[PDB]
Amino acid sequence: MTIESIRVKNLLSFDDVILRDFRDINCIIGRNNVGKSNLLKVIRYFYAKLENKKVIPLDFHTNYNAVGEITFTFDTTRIKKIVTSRKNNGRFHKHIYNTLFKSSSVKLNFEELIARKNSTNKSFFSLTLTICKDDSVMWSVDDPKVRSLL
Amino acid sequence: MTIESIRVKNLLSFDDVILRDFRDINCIIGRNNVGKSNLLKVIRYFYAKLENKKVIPLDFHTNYNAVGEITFTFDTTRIKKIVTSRKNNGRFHKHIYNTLFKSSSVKLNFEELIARKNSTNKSFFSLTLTICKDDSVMWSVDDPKVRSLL
Amino acid sequence: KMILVDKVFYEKILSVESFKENIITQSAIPKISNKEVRLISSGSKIFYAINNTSPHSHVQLRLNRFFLSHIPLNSAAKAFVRGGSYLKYLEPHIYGSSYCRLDISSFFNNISFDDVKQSLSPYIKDEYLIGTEQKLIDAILNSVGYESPIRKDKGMIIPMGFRTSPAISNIVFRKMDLLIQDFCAKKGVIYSRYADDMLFSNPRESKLLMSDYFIDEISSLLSIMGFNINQSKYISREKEISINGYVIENKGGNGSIGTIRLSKSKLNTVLKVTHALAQNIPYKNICNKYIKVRLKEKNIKYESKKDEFEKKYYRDQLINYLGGYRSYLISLVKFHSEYKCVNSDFIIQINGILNDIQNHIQKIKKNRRL
Amino acid sequence: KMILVDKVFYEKILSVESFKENIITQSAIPKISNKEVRLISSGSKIFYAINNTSPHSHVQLRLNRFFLSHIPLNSAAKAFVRGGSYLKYLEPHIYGSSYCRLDISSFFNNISFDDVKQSLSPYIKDEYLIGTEQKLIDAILNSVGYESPIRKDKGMIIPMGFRTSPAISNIVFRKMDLLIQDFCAKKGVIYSRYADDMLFSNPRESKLLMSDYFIDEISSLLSIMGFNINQSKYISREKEISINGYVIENKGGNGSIGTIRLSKSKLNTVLKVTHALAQNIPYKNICNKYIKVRLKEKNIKYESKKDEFEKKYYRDQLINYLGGYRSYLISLVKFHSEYKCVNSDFIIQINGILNDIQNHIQKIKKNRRL
RNA sequence: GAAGCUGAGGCCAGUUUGACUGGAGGUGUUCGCCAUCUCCCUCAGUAAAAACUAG
DNA sequence: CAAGACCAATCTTTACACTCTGTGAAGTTTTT
DNA sequence: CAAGACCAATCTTTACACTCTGTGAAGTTTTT
RNA sequence: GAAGCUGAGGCCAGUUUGACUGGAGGUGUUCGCCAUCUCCCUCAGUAAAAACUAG
Ligand SMILES: Nc1ncnc2c1ncn2[C@@H]1O[C@H](COP(=O)(O)OP(=O)(O)OP(=O)(O)O)[C@@H](O)[C@H]1O
Ligand SMILES: Nc1ncnc2c1ncn2[C@@H]1O[C@H](COP(=O)(O)OP(=O)(O)OP(=O)(O)O)[C@@H](O)[C@H]1O
Repeated sequence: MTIESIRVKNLLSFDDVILRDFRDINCIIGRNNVGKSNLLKVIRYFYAKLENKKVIPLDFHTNYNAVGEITFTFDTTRIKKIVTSRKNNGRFHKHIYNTLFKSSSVKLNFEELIARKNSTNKSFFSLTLTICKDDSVMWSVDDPKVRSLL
Repeated sequence: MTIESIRVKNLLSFDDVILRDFRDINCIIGRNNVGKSNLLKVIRYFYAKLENKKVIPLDFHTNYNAVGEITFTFDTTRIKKIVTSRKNNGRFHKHIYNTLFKSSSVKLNFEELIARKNSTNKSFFSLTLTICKDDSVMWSVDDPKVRSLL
Repeated sequence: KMILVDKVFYEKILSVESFKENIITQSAIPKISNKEVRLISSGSKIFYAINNTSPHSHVQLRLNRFFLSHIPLNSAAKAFVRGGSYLKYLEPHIYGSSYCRLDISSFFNNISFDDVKQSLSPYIKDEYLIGTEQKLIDAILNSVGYESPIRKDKGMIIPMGFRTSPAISNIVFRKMDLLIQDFCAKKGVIYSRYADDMLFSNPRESKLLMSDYFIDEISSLLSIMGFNINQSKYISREKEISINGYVIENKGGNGSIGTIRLSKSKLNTVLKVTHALAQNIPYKNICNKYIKVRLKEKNIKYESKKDEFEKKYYRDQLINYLGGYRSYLISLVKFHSEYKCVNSDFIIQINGILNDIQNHIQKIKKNRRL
Repeated sequence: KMILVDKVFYEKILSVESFKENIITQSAIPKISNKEVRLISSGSKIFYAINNTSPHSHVQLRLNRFFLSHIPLNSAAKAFVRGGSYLKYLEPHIYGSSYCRLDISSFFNNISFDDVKQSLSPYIKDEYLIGTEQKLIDAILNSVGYESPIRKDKGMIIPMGFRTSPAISNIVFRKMDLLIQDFCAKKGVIYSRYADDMLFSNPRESKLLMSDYFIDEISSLLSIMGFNINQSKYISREKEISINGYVIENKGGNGSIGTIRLSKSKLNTVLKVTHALAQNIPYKNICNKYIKVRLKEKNIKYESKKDEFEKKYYRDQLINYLGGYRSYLISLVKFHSEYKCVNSDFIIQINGILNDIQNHIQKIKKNRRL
């Protein structure tokens, strides 16, 4: 898979909306003025801020919340298989290892690492962007290399 | 007069620049690439943020400063004469009184108020916009009506 | 478009008939007298219950139905709100690595009534309902608030169990919800609140939640309208916390996902009940020993059938308890299916316990016909 | 383009000839021995002065000239920097309504040398200057730092009066300047620093600067690299503060402009000197009583002319003092003309005192020819 | 334990039978010697950086 | 006594192999 | 014990007069 | 002064010559009764809001 879930809280027309269980083709239908393109705007702003572009923050659904959050759960099982293997010693693979999957396999011990390796691998990377009321943006991961690589 | 001074700190190409003693015609000359239009951009951004427009904050001259400040000193002597007088009881005049010159003559006592009235009147309004490193903007006056009226 | 209430709004759809006499004779709407309120003691806590026959109960109910349900709230308030649930309070924290939990001491008793008036003022038009004597907002707060007879010094009080008290508490605490949410967001902390229990979680590798500075800052904020932090219930842990039995764990680091699972202490009672059912213990003993439900002899309505009445009552109570716990775990399963954050092996254990519960309820119902 | 220093940069333009012998024989650059450093006592403070004949003094001077002058600093640092002056430190606060002043206890002694190494590391290339024994950065810090003989426990120390010590202090404190400036900006406070004296001002109507929370936050920040706040010099006032005699006042409210004026305590000495000059007091008495300058008999170079020598020396010292104070107030006048923030009536008083000073210096010079 | 403080003495005045504390007043004040108006001697020792030489 | 918040710069981040697809079996003032 | 930071909404903000210009002289669970 | 705490009793066990404290164990741990595996009775009194009736 590619994306496990997308969650929007208090941004544009969404109060608390979670989209998950994506398939290969995802047809979006609905009446006029229901937010179908608002998902597009949210994803576009999230990816523009992912590459550290300078853009205006999106508007809050209601002003009685001091935050607006966008959460992306990337599915890195296949990339983990790609990079963890000993054959792929390339420089791009080494960068992906040293940026994403390092400091995450660091905390685990030998038993848990071997359990993850042998069993059905399922690894996710959760990234949350929070827009405060004063237009500041705060990430849940403070390493910009991680965001650019994602 | 109209504007007493304009001060820019750490924004665009300015480190700490103060322009004052304005005359009726102010000819700006200088070599190519010296910041002549950067003054335009700074003033334009200050006035766009004055009306609470949503724009990208300007870039810092050097990133070793956590702040970037724009200061405007408006000359409100003539407006004070306009509005303080008892003849002009219009609604626009009443708004200007109740927004700008109220809460400023409130703090003064009778002796100081009479001294200001009788002597050569010289009243200024200083407004400072500070851009933090995380794109938040903070004013030195927290009443948006004051900024819109200015 | 915000909700606005005028004289006709109170007289037609709110009052309907509860205070028709006061509005036709222009007589002031009275205080909630002590005759309409009974004082229950539960623990060290004191509950205030209004009588149903009083018009104040009916106007409170229609106030809750039509007025307090439209005022916007803060999304950090997960309690007493349409669609809010405990699992929602405990979910945003699966993304965190360190957890902290704070409590507000006597949240409902410490709500100042003037704060309630200020909070409800923008949503109620300023008019005079009864001549020039009592204003509309004054009449509505007379309906909502109450004067504690035990403690007359503090004056008007929002009591526990006054139907409308929870929604009013959420509305009056929206201000602090906004303040604390802004502070936590600037610190990069996830914040949520259920009634008065506040939960914070840091997704970064830092010791902010375990420091005294965080407690001091939250207390300094809470002192704005006079609340205090219960120092006995303050808790701070790393990588795993347990809140009333529901354990949130997150052993990971960067970009990790935690899991929520009930522990064995939580499932001890239902496991013991199923064990007693499988051991053929009589229903009366099971109901009295574990479910703390007993048939007092003063509650028996008729003496015509008593031996059958007791058996039927205990059968029904066991059925109701089993169905309630079945629906409590079904709620857990539905929450997991919607958000995918409950432990998978704990999901298997839930499935096993639910199958056991369903089989036992089927056996009891089949025996009912024998 | 940041400044980078390599082996050739040290050997050609920095060392020139001070350490030619060490670089041609590949001998390690030695520590600054106690023989090159004399220990002065001023007050409870201790100053360390290097001898000029030592090559370390010359390499310190050329380091200051060519290397430390190019590393970017923080604009909140108004001291020891090209173009920085005390009046600049005291100016941004004319816009404030409440003032607070803090001090760092023993700023120069509490600078950790490892922090200096970390701060200078990005600007010096990592090479081996002398074979494989001493690195380039190690040699440069050997030139810059010193080991205190009185207190050997703390090891290498940046001492007071080591030519390059002020610039190094600014560079090593740039980190905290950034941190504290960011915190104050988020709080809406104007912040400035001169050496170790920190000044904060709030332009809003609030009591933030007078609260203990602000001190606690600044101390918590300062503890990151081990500094402390001098609690004796902490000051907080409203609408007017006096810092070493320079008074900043702002009686206004919204959008007001304050004024800076020296007080009478500051001008007491110059007024007394002018008064004594107008009273025909002899020059020796004026120099000894007020200017605390005296001609010690051990300082007389020749015995050929001594009665004339003493008179000429005291005449020159009085001329120099009057010219110095004349230029100090000219600096005040220039600052007022550039920024327009000094009190107008105080400007008139400055003009009067300056005319008096000029007339007295003219009279003394005319008497010199008689 | 942590914090903070000031060069060494000699007459004269105030507190002490025998040694210690200050050497314009007025006014206001956040009471800070803080602000504003008017009008003691000797002897050591005194590093560094920056601003400033009205117009 | 002790603690969250510990600058901003600084270096090829785009594929590998068996598997044609899968990732692996001699001045003033200030700090002082 | 006591304290900085005390929601977001909510209402015609465009000129006056003498002066043609100046402004003035019978379920579970949680909070509890 | 501020803070915090729990319904009323009766046998039996542990501490007491005469009344007070608990009624599965194992394992780990941030030592919290916190987490995980396996396997005492009576009598009062019990407000409110929300979630939840697997598939
Ligand atoms: N800045 C905003 N703040 C709040 N709500 C917004 C904002 N921008 C858009 N909306 C809301 O989101 C909706 C905008 O329509 P949107 O384009 O998201 O829907 P759509 O289904 O894509 O429309 P269409 O069917 O025409 O393509 C409207 O309900 C509008 O009220
Ligand atoms: N975002 C920025 N950050 C830093 N410096 C900037 C930025 N934008 C512009 N500058 C600097 O400001 C100058 C830009 O030229 P600018 O237009 O300000 O001058 P100008 O005198 O108006 O030019 P011209 O004479 O061609 O009209 C350059 O020195 C450039 O380096």
